Amino acid sequence: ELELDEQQRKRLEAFLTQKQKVGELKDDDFEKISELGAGNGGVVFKVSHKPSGLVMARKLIHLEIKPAIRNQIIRELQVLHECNSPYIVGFYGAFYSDGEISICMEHMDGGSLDQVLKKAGRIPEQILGKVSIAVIKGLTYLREKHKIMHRDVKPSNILVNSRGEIKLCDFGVSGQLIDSMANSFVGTRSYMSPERLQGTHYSVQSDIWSMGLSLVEMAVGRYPIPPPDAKELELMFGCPMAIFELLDYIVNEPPPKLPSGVFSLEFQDFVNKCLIKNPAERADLKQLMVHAFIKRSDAEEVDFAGWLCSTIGL
Ligand SMILES: Nc1ncnc2c1ncn2[C@@H]1O[C@H](COP(=O)(O)OP(=O)(O)O)[C@@H](O)[C@H]1O
Ligand SMILES: N#CC(=C(/N)Sc1ccccc1N)/C(C#N)=C(\N)Sc1ccccc1N
Ligand SMILES: [Ca+2]
Ligand SMILES: [Mg+2]
Ligand code: NA
Repeated sequence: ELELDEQQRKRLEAFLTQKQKVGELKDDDFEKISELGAGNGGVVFKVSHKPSGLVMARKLIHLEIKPAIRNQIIRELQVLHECNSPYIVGFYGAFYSDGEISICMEHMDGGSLDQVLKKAGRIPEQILGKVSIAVIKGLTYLREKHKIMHRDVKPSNILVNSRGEIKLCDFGVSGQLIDSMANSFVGTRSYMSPERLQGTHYSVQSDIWSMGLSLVEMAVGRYPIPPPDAKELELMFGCPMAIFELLDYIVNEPPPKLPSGVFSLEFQDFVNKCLIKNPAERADLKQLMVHAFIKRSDAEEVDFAGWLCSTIGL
């Protein structure tokens, strides 16, 4: 099902054509336009590649490591030059300079779903149907073409654009980067699967759980753990916990679920199959792709771009 349609193929070709015109990426060739956001890993800027005139997203990872480590990081990232999917954020290149790695990617003018959610309050089921399709296909592509899993699915890692595209970013492609990064830390574990938090199972199944959790959060307008109360429910639809406590809850308590009545049973069943604690009982990518919720959503003519622009005010 990784077949690309006409419009998708055209967009990929255009991206590659533009990329080919870009030569070696150099620090001084960039002009900052604005700060897109930050993380405990690095900051992200909307920049302009002066020579090509191309607009890009530049992620700066401040690391005073040896000129050796950074070189291994840059090398491992080179693999993204062949990663071309309508569901994965475009890659321009990477380089080091002034004590910090730079990662240049396709700029997504709609921002991340975490940002979109803040403005929306909550995202409509039909809109989440398109998001689900994109995420599954993105995970499928990474697994198939690059034989890897995302490892960090969450709202802030799902980007969208005025073109109506939905793409994944920040997948674990460079083991060294993950290592160098996973040495320090500061990257939420709140969307990690119970098996990963227990150190038992670690596969694509883990990414499916994270997606299911992200879907619930987006549907109800709040991180769903722990579960809301009748009060919240009636408030949300009319109709604190320290990090370490949260992680234990996830591992020990029953998974979150969507409230009844407000969402179709197909959507509820879909997230339920994603949120089964036992990674073996939890649905897999092939099963999700043919799930009734996905089949229905795929056949729905949803103007995602329109809804998005109206919601964030583009
Ligand atoms: N390619 C991009 N286009 C537009 N915005 C982006 C892009 N990449 C990242 N961002 C924004 O920059 C923010 C910071 O990214 P990041 O450093 O990975 O911290 P986070 O854990 O929130 O993802 C993201 O939350 C997202 O809103
Ligand atoms: N490699 C890598 C990236 C990571 N965030 S590493 C990671 C992943 C999952 C869980 C833990 C860790 N530590 C990353 C960065 N920075 C990128 N893939 S850059 C990138 C490259 C092409 C398109 C979009 C993006 N964000
Ligand atoms: Ca410089
Ligand atoms: Mg991110
Ligand atoms: Na600089």
